[PDB]
Amino acid sequence: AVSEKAGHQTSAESWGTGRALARIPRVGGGGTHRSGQAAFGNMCRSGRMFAPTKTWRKWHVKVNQNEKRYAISSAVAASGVPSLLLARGHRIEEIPEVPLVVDDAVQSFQKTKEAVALLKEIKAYRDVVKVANSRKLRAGKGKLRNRRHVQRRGPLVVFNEDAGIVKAFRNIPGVEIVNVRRLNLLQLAPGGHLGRFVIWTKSAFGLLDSVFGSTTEAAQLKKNYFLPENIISNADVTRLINSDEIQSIVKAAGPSRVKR
Amino acid sequence: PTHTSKTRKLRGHVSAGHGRIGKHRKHPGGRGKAGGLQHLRSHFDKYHPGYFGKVGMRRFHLMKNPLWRPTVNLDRLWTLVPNETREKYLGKNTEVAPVINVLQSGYGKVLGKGRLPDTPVIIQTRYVSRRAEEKIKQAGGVVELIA
Amino acid sequence: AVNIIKKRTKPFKRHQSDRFKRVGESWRKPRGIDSCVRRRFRGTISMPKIGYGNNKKTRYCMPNGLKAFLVRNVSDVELLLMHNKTYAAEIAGNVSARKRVEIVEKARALGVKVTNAG
Amino acid sequence: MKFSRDVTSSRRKQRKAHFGAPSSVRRVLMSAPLSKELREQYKIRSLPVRRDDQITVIRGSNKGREGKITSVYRKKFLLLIERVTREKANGASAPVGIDASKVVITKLHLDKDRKDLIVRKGGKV
Amino acid sequence: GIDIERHHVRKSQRSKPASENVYLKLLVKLYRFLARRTDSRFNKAILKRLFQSKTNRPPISISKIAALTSRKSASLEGKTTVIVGTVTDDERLLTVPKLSVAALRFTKSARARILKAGGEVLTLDQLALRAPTGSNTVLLRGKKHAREAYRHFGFGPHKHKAPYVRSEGRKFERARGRRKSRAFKV
Amino acid sequence: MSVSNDLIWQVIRDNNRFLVKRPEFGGIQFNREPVNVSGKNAQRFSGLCNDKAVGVQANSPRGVVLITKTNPKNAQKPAKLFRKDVIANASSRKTYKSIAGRIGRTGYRDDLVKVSVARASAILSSQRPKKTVA
Amino acid sequence: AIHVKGQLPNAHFHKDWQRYVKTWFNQPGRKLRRRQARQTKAAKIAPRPVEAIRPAVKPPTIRYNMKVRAGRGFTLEELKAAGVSRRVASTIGIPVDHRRRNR
RNA sequence: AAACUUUCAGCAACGGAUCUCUUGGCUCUCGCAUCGAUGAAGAACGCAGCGAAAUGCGAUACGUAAUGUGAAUUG
RNA sequence: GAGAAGCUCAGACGAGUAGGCAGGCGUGGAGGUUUGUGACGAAGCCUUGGGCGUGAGCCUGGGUCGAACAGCCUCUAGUG
RNA sequence: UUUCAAUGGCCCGUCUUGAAACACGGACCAAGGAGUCUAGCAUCUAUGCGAGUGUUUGGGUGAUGAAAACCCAUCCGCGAAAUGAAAGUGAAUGCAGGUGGGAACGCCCUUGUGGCGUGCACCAUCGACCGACCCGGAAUGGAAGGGUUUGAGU
RNA sequence: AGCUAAAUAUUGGCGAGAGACCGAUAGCGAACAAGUAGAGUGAUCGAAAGAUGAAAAGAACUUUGAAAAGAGAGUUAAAUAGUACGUGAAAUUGCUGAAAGGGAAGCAUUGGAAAUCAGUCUUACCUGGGUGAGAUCAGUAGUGCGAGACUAUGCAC
Repeated sequence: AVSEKAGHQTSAESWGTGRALARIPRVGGGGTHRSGQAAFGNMCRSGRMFAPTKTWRKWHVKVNQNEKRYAISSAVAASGVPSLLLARGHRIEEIPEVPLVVDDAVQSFQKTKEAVALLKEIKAYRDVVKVANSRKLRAGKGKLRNRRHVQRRGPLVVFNEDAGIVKAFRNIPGVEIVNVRRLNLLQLAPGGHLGRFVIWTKSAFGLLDSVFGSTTEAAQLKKNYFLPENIISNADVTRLINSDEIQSIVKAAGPSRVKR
Repeated sequence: PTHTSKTRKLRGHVSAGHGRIGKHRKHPGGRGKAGGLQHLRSHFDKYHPGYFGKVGMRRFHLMKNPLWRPTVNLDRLWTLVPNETREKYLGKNTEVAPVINVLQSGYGKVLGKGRLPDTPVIIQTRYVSRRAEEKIKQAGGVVELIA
Repeated sequence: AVNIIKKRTKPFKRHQSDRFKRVGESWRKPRGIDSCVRRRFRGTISMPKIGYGNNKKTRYCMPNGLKAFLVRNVSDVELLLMHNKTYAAEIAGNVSARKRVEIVEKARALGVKVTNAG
Repeated sequence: MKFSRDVTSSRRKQRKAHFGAPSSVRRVLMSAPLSKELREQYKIRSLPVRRDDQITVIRGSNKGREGKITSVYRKKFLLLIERVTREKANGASAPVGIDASKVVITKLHLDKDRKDLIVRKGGKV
Repeated sequence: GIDIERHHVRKSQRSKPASENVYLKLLVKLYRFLARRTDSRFNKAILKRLFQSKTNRPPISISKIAALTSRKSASLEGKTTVIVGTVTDDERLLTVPKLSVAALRFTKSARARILKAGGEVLTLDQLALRAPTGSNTVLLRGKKHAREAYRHFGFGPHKHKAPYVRSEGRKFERARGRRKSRAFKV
Repeated sequence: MSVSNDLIWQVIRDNNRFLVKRPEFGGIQFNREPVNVSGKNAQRFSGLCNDKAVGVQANSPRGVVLITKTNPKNAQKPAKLFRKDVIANASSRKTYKSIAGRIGRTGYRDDLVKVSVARASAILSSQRPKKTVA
Repeated sequence: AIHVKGQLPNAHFHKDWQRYVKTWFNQPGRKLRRRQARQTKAAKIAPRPVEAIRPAVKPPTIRYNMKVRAGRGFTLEELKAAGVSRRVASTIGIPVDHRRRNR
């Protein structure tokens, strides 16, 4: 917000009509450039801006807890679709399996070299290379406000126990490490786009069932929470349309194009 | 947000949607809701009848705690017991009848609306309507008053 | 791409932009209460209208029947491999001399016409 | 990534501290790496510069120029080196300043204070 | 010049749902095909109701479904009930009958009670597969004017509608203009 | 387990890495994904959606490489989902026959045969030597 | 003037309300400060419990007389029945409430 | 036919817009509680080799004692 | 196949102040993405050259210039 | 692109029934320049849940680094009952009623702008139930019987 | 009659960490020797003003001129960076070039004259014809049980 006194710290009153001057208030006195100049107007130099910004503007937005859990669950489900990861730009062409689950010994890693070696062995290091190559200086005035550099997002490591995995993986550019119990939507769908490359540990993957529960069972770590139900049982509309149950009752197919 | 506001589309139009004749001057009919009896009477009498005047007694220092008495109907009495209690007693034939404490459920009076099953049930409440008590007796249950 | 006809080649200059230097050439609709351009009096300038729209088939097409697709690197030229007969390559003005030569050689290999070549 | 609460990553604050540091701080700021032989001998990577220190320029147009540090202009963050000058219009030799990070020390001006600093850093004798 | 009055020119019906739900669009695509390739008005009705807004698709309860299909002169014994909207639960119905219900979505309590009672819950694509033309199907709707706004709509002199009141009780629009003892009664 | 291809197309029709869309010429769109052969953004041509998809790429120093999606049982195995066949330095007719046989005659994608042959011809014509005029 | 649908306006903003606008931007900071304060107290008074034992009382009025909540301190009669002196109850962390009586 | 007037373009002027920066401002959060008759805040006059404004200082005057760093200040 | 937000066929119609609605052009900043552009020259500026769009505007050739800047999907406003 | 010739072309904005006006502002150019934010209300739309709904008054993982994200309990707000000034009372005769139109569906007649059967939504209408009022009314209570009525009710 | 911590406030002062804030007519009045210059008897009022260059390497020396300066030179990646210094718009102005002009000019439609710009057309698949040379092709044979596709080994010369 701008200063409360900004544009008001001057003494100026309108000179009225008959002076062949606009009725905007003007600074009194003499002997300086500021004397006789207009003030207090949003159109005046060194005046007060129109509708000065206030601190009590609504900065925070409330979301229903059920909607937040719906979005997080959708993001987790989207992370398990290989085509969505490629759509979001993750270099996961040569990774072995989606979802990617690694042994619990990764949670005990102590060195960035070990973390890099694991990524290269599971073919997840191409995302790291992409982030490193994409690092560039920010376009615009954000570089003047502690936002000089911009880069892409790499893999999201999800762990259950922290025995050194966080410190081993944190220095790798693009890699974000989070506990399974506090999954963040900002990391699961960065920029609002689904399909984040996620690498799970065995314990975190095993605890996913208790974290989210199911449609019929309640989550152990979320009281009275059930997974959302979809409005369509099978989203393969093309298969449903071309199935025998429908094609046997439809009328004549008609002409897809008619001559003039 | 700002980018989808009507102001962005009104840019370039001199009057900004407020007309060339009447314009957008300051308050031309007064401030707030003043004038409801003289020049806003046509709006007040047709959209907010009963606005002006006095009706009823005054009660100095009203406290709503002694007046607290939420009401529940008969067709929701069996919804106040747990599911296991319903499976044990509803529709069955037992030597004892389930007790439903409406006060513990958060109600002050039991009202008679809807129907009740023929299984007997004990209803504990501070107040009960005559029709509610009659239907409970018809269903075989009893009403014992509590404090 | 064939028999391209332009309904109008004039750029629809703004009213009184010739009279005053502060008035830009970009078209603005006159909204004056006594404006003669808005009322379309005989002898005044014409206003842009939906009736001036060109044929959909020949719209956005250069006189050679192609459409100038902007290319900033080699990969943008590879995007035009299949669409050789409809899209031409327009090298971006901020592309350096080295990358411009690479773009030209790739477009020549792919058979893609280049508008700003040379 | 920085994690301490007493560390600032603000570009404005970092630039203000660097360009406003006093002479004592600027002495530490103007530091030069030691040569391969000096590093392997004293077990120290870098050391603040000092007058009469033998250095050779690594970067810039004056590459391969060896000489002793004639003066340490801490106000301008420059090192003035012997025989590293440019001719003027009138023929005078105007010295050319080199950043302390652009040179490598080949021989230290070893005094009692310098030896104490080396042992403090963890250097052998 | 042609002297033609333009009154019914632009149709006031939705040709596409306002929602951006991808699964809803998939359902719309399926029933666009069904309406085009079948001569059944049921498919057209479902497609039209798929475009409707939340207020135009009021919820229905399993008690309401049970009441409508258990009428004496109904013969809707085993027919499937279809509603383009949400099916809510009614706890006032202690015992749930066996019902076959197809709907856009089901409340967790309503779906559990239907399954426990022995019924089945189907989505619209499942309903399309089972009954491609809507044969032996009871198509239902929720009460459109059951929302709060219709208590106030049409307010005026001698209309007996609910006014927009900040609070409820005396001193709140219960004076001159509402009773004979104070000037007049509406 | 199978996530719907229609669902995937709905998610990625307007927002994915391989789409190059521009407002020029009324909003043109191009598809650059390796396993698409048409080069246009469509559900029938998007290999990220279709279980059975084909694609033609240039091969160093000559020839083409045909990329085909394997059995849908490898959907969750991206390392086993894509099969690449590097066609050797054969004549144009041999390349067309090999592509047509491996794409259409096997029942894989009988509609993409013409597109695959045309793309292979364009790649070969691009790879031909340049008769520079001085 | 008033010409639109809805209830009549009742905004109480005829004073200089913008001078006394209270923002909650320090809410997470206040939460952290209170958490650190109680952690400091717990470490200082260890191994004594962080909170003293409180009696169970019935809230007044018919709206809340069916519930049980925590009271301020035990009455003198309760301490006498339990064999605890009022001068020693405070030492061993038992609050004393002289105003409350056991009816 | 020149001169003169008007338009455009290329150079050369007047002027300081645009673009990029910023030891600055504004806003938020966190932490702390310490002026004075043992003379406060403020004012005036002076102090450096070359010092008028700023910082610092008070005839012990860009300052003394003590402590730490360790070869400069710099025109 | 033809961004089913798609393809195809056919008919009628087209003035507009105050005012209403929809779809788009342009600006600063934020998230995502583009082995995105760039000291072998980014932004900006000039132009007696070229191209596209009915239009808001956009792309490009040439000259100057010297350090950052842009396309697409969203977010946002001290946005024309 | 410049210029020539033919024809047409009044100076923009504003108030106004009416401006080219002998009505007002405007010598020129660059930069700045005016429906914003907040507490509410009303309609519409989207999302989640749904007779329930709202995690952010507060507490914890939390120290590491955590103004974020995540988790957690009791109150409470709105809604689930209205009516009367109030003391108070407080919503099923029935398939939660009948009638007419009425979506969809099923069965026939034969091609109809066809009949039969139920009948969602909505409207109109005849009733039934709750509160208030006016009655009779067989110390305290108003149970049954009513009504030309009245309520923002079932 | 009286005392008493904590949870509470904090547009002042001090220290610290930040920002979807402003980028020099903006942001505090003040990014710079700013409550300064300056005005008023006084209470008070109160500005304008950032950027050479990496480094002054800030133009030695000769010549003309009284001098200021100019011209040769010299430094630099750049003097289209010379301190009147990052780039350098418009209003306005000088020179040159083009055009027009009988008491306005400017604009629109159409064409003439002059000036300027666009085509690589006939490229590309394919084939007719000549010669050279070539590890060689149809049908096949062996190496997943029927049909079909492809790769590889050989025959077919």
